[PDB]
Amino acid sequence: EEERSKVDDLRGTPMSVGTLEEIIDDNHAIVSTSVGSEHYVSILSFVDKDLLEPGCSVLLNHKVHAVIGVLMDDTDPLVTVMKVEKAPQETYADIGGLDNQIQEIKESVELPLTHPEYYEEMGIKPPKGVILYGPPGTGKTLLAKAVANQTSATFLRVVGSELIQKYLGDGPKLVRELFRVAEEHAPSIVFIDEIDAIGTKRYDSNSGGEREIQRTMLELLNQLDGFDSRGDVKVIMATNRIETLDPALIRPGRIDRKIEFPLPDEKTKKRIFQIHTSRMTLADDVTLDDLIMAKDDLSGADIKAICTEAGLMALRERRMKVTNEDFKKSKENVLYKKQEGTPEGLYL
Amino acid sequence: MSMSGEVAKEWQELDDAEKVQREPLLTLVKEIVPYNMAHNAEHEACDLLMEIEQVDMLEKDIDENAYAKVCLYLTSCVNYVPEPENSALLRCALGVFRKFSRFPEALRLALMLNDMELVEDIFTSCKDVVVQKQMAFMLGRHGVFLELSEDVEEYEDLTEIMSNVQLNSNFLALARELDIMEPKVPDDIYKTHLENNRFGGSGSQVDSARMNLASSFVNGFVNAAFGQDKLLTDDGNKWLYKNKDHGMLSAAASLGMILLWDVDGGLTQIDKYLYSSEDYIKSGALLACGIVNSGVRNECDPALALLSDYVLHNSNTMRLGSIFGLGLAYAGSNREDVLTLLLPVMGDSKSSMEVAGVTALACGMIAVGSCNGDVTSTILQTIMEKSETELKDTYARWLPLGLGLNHLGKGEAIEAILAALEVVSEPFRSFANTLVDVCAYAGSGNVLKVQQLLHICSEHFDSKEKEEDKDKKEKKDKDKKEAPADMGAHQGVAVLGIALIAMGEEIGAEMALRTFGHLLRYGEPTLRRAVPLALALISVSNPRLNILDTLSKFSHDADPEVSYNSIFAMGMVGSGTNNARLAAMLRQLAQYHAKDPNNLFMVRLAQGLTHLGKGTLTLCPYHSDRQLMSQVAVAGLLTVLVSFLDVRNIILGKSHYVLYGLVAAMQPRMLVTFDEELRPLPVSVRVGQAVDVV
Repeated sequence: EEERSKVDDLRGTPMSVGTLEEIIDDNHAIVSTSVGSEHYVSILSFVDKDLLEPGCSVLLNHKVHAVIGVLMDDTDPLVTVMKVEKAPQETYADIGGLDNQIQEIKESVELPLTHPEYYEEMGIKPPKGVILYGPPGTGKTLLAKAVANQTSATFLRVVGSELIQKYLGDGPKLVRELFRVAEEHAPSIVFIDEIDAIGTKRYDSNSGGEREIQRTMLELLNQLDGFDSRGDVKVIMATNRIETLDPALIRPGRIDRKIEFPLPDEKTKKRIFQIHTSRMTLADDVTLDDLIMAKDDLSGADIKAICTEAGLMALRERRMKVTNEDFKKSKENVLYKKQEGTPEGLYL
Repeated sequence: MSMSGEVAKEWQELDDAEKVQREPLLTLVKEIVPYNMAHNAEHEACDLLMEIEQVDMLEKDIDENAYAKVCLYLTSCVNYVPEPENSALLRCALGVFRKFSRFPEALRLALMLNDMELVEDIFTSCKDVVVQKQMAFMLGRHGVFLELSEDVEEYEDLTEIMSNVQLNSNFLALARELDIMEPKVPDDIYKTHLENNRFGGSGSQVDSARMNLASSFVNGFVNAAFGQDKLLTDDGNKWLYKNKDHGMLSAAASLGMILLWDVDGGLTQIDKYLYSSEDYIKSGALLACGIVNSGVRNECDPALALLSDYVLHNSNTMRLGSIFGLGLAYAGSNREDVLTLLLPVMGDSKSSMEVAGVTALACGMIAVGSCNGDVTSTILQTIMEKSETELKDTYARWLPLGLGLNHLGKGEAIEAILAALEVVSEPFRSFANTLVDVCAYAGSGNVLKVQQLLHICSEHFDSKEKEEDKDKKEKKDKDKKEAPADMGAHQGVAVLGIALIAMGEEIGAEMALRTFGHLLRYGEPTLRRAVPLALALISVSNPRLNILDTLSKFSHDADPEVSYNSIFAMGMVGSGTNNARLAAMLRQLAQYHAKDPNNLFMVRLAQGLTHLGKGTLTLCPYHSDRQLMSQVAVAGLLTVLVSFLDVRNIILGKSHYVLYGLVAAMQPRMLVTFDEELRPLPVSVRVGQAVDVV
């Protein structure tokens, strides 16, 4: 009605927006525009003052630096990194041969959320997540086990995060300010993959520095301790060594378990290569026997592109069709060997 | 020619055979092979563009298929005079099939960009104008069968070429997953109608001739089938032995064995809770106390005799659920009671529904497969005795539920005699009346019914009933995709759009989230009140994530209407599976200070969302529900509705004996639930007990 038409000229038109400093029990509001300003605003309604909290942005009318009403904008650079999204088209069934290993991590993350009936009647409740890692280059393949968790509720894919090493925030509350904004939109999962904080030997380049940078990484160490860790906000860590975390951090969590990704054997190589070629039809002239037999202890990704490097040179001969000229050139890549290497060298 | 083997890469070697054609035919392929066989030479696959034409006109096969894998383009248009085209093609159709499956017995090809893309690219010109019956029938490939058909009414596509049960199993399976995206599915034998002997004969011969392994889909079909029309037509189509299959048919031993199986997996408490309510005698609500003993006992007469004896007081509408329990008790197996069931009808001028209209509904609703065929002609004759006193309004709602349910294609037409009283012209009462009155008469399907009834009813037009009248045409065609074409009008009444998306789309996947979300944001205000009503159909797929999420914001609204449609949207489709979010939400709901039945409609209806017909023995304990109904009834204090809620959660809670689930896994739709549940939205007085029958 006439409400919106009457009060639109009170705040604007060219109004400025500052930041709320503190809240007084006398109803006087102190707003700070950038930079170094104060004011007294008395408003008894439209608040919503509890959801605000200090250190937030509020409107300021031109006459005179007063707030017509408060809104929730942005909020903060950290909340934006959750989207988007992920929830891809991939599922946990798209990989195989790890079914015995994946049933431990899949059932642990599916214990909350779906099937809550036996979760609430228990009233203990291990919502600790897991910790992932493995050779030679894996540990993001264990993230492919979380692609089913990515499709479950809200997911956050994180490698090295952002604010950890680059520039610090204020306290552990950054994850906890994510927890309070998630509690409306919950559940959620926050992944951790390949931490580069301690992974780098020589940091780039010379900084403030060889000592203190360890102390601002120690800020991350206490940020994950944490005060006070209660709910989820699931935490799944992936990195080389877990020993970077102090035993004082394990006391709040997470004490559940950590798994390692073993080298997939010939039964797993053929299964991983089969499901990728299941939905999207393969070629009949290329046999899967000589591919898995000629290799020993290799991932599912490595068996894939050795057939691509054959199709790589194939287009130089200008063949989109399946041609037997590549069959020998692919068998030549089997005779080329070189798939695996590792020391050794000794006779034992 | 020597030009094909030239080291120069200059274009082009294609189409060169069109300028000079008959003269190069004197040569053979002997000159072509040294160019393509020798490697490290120019124009390897480029020479195949000229070679594909030479091997096509020579009728040689498997050579053209191998050389056309590179082209993928010139295969479509290739040398045009149609006489050589359709000649060599039919020779290629029979010549490619003989080159495949020669092992014999597969291995299957080996969809693909070689064999499937070549036969599809030529299939374009095939399905356009000339000839017929391409390689899809000859080769028997089920992958090309998806691309074999063209856009047409699927009602004539139910027939197929007969073959062995081996290939028929893969043909029916891959066609089923093809028809889930299509309006019609192989499971349409339920809905269709049809009604010809075809589906009855083809349905009984799928298990032929084995009579042992056929226990499934036959013996399990007749016991889970509520209507007699399924056990009727199939009786003449069941050739086992002679005439003595009536024992398992008629739903006598069928319903009798599954009812004892429910007592096995049961059972419901009888003496404890009910006789404790007898010490409390009759509650002051006179609302949900009638339907209590209905489903419970079943079969016992003494509790049935107390019902019939008390309801002779005639007070209000209380007789509704009780007299419904008179027939339902004996009719749990067969037949039954249909003789004395219709006696109180003419023995009690009604003059309203709450007096003599109850027992008139009994024979109609408790029928469940009758017809038989005396009940049909009896109900139609019984309504001819009471006309002016019914009249056009209150009892005209329940009567169609006794015909279209059992038989959708029934030849007896009850619409003509029931439409003569329309002259009352009242726009208000006719809304909730004529809604399901003309809809539940029959399933229609002839498309001629909507045209007839509209001309005689409108005449003119009613300016109101024409809203719901067009919804009957939308409900007539089931998931036929014509509904998205009928929403272009979008009248200000807005009742068309909500009923169009719900019933107009029946499919496994939702697919309606784009249309459902569009009408709420673009629609006018007060339309969002009736928007959640569509959640009772398309949400049967994933009731967990979609329901409670969107309904969490609408459940806390202070407006009574949108708060009433919120919990209702969850309703039965949300009560099929339990959850911890539905249990944790129960808190703070009963602590609200809001008045009116909407406050307790939220909480108490959600109390039955923990299970449907499950327990209590076996399994979930009843002590949890008894403590919740006792503590919440101490407030207000009366407020007689606190005695309505404690008897409400035990309506479906303590009845049991029916596990639904869905109803049903066969994907039917209960017409008693969707009918009554639309009335509580403009709730006034007695529209609440009409829904209490369920």
